[PDB]
Amino acid sequence: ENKDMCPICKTDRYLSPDVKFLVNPECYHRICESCVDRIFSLGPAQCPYKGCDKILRKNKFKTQIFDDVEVEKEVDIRKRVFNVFNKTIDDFNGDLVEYNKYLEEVEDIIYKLDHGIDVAKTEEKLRTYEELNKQLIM
Amino acid sequence: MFFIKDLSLNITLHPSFFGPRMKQYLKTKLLEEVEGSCTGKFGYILCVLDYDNIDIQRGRILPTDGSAEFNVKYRAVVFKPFKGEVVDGTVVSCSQHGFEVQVGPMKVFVTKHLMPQDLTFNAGSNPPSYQSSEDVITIKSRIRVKIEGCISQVSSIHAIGSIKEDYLGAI
Amino acid sequence: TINQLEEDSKILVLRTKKDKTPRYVWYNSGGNLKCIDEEFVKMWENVQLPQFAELPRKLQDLGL
Ligand SMILES: [Zn+2]
Ligand SMILES: [Zn+2]
Repeated sequence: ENKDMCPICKTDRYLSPDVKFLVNPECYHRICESCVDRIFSLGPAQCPYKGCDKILRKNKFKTQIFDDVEVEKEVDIRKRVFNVFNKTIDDFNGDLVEYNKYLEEVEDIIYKLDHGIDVAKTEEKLRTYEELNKQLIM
Repeated sequence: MFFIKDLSLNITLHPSFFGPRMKQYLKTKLLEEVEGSCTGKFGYILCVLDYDNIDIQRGRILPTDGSAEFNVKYRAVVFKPFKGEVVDGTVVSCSQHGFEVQVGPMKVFVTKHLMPQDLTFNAGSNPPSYQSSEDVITIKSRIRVKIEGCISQVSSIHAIGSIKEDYLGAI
Repeated sequence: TINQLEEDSKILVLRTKKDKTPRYVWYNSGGNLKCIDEEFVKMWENVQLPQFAELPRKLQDLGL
């Protein structure tokens, strides 16, 4: 929004907004350049975005064209899980039923990750990621 | 960093050293002054490569005193620190403001404020050591320090390091 | 009543608290604005304006 983009620099529109507003993937919070640079420059600490406590790490930023945090998280987790599952048992022979069922399973896993449930099934999905990675290494 | 650079130095000789063997004397002086010393422009001079093909150029006589001045161009191995440079070192002296890491010929200092919160100072031990939540920083312990800033004073170079960031601390 | 008539409902000029205070009877709108911190006023008086046409050029470089 034009009224919130940094708890210290929330209204920089009349100060020539020439600085970007980075967002950390472990906070989903907007921080302007001159602030975040000092943040990760003085040490990996949390940002004071409305009393935020999640630690902001050095670098590992991203540019955002803004498609809501829900859809951005669903497409980041969607792409990551899509790369973990890769194309195992997909176009191996040409079947349409089992392929769509496996895609339904993957999308249900991404759904359980973007919803979180109760922090119990998602851990089993992480073990599934380690198993799939072990299958891709072999 | 350990670099190799061609350096030039002006050597002064007393009129009593004008024998036919004076060239040797030059090289002698060229060693005794250059190897081991330090400069604020090229860093700590370590060694001097190429001892046989040392250019002598031409010696010039300055007015009074009658001493001889020479301009020598040689190749030398020097060590120059840099800001924000990950190096390794071993502690020598310990202080409440921080332990003094020894990186080659340079004694870097690490400020206590530039350390993580879990790393605490312990004076009850002999020698006093910095104990953290997993690692114990002692004298003989090896620590990887990330140098943040360096000072290049004439014939004296000191740097400041830190280990607060990730992938640092004791080795 | 002047002290009770807050924010430009009744203005005056406090000169001396020993000579019945020679008053003043004018009206505007707000006039209070004492919420402006004294530090912000001190930082407002320390700003030296660039005279002549230097100020419009310095403001056109910032984008205002
Ligand atoms: Zn800011
Ligand atoms: Zn945050």
